Parts: sequence; C-alpha cells; structure tokens
Amino acid sequence: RTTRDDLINGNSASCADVIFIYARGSTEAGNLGTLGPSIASNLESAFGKDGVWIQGVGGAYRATLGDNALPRGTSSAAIREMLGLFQQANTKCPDATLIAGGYSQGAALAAASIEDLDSAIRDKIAGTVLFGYTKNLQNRGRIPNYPADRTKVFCNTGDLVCTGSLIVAAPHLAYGPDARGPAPEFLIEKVRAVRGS
Repeated sequence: RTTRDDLINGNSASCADVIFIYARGSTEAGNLGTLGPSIASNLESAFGKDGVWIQGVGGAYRATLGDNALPRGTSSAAIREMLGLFQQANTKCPDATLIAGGYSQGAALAAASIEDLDSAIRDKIAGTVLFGYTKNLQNRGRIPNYPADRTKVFCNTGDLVCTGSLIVAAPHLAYGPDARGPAPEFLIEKVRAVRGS
C-alpha cells in the first residue's frame, strides 16, 4: 500500500470530492512511505473509496536525505513536482476539496509547495498535517501564506528536527500513533467544516 496514484490515474468524469496529496520522508519507500498508508485507510473509511483520491508525491521527488540541507529543506525539482500535482488536481477536479500532508523532508516540501502555490488553489486546501516538521523552528510552526487554523503540526519532544537541527533521533521515528488517529481526525474535521455532510 506504499504507492497511490489516484489523482494521476483518476477519471476526470468521476472526480472524487476530496483529494489528498502527501509527501513522504527521506529514504522512504513508494510515494507514501511509512505514515501515508495509515492516513489513507482512515480517510477512505470516512469518505468511502470513491469519495477520496489518495496521491503520493513521486516522480522527481526522490526523498534524498542530503537535500534536507538545501535552502528550503528539499530540492527545487521536488517542489516543482508537488506544485504540479496541486495544479493537476485543480484542473482535473475543480470542485474537489484538497487536503495535504508530509513527514520530515516531505513536511518541508509540503510547506514550500503551499507557500509558492497560486492563491486560488492554495485556498482550496482545507487542512494540512505536518509530522517531524524540519522547518518548525524557522517558520515558527506555520506554513508561509497559509492559515494557522488549517495547519496541524506533530512535533515530538526530543525530535531535534523540530528545534532547528538536522539530527535524526528516536522521537523522529515515532509518529505512527499520530498518523493512525489525530492526523486523519484533523483532516476529516477540516473537510466536513467546509463541505458539511
């Protein structure tokens, strides 16, 4: 279950109401890595398999560990890849509500992409979850240009990347419980807040 390309594969004539775009952590497998599958299963329970499209950021995003040290905490090629997926969602399914997330390098990628996005598309992302956010200190827990009420950051005590370092310590690898419960809970709540049900 570590690769999902529902947006790329999806039929434009039968668009899902909710599209989730997720970026994995460094060196992780597929395009969802270790946390994305848990979030996806719970979104599908809430909205149904036909109700939500799960899309990982693959393509040019190689999730190379060394790219954590670059200015935006990931590469320019990776940002272009995720921007392209938000633009594909907006073109293919203009009425869908979007939600996003990322872990570790993927959280820096999600923040850089949303910062650069056209505002009319950015404003369709009803909620974003970030785990082990490598730019947490530098950005003061926020995503630039995106509202605090639509953001949820999961940063464990002792996870040094949340406090301005790039050292990987054991708390960085402990976000499994959050991806199984509070992170899908937040995303579902933020989609229902604007779509009703």
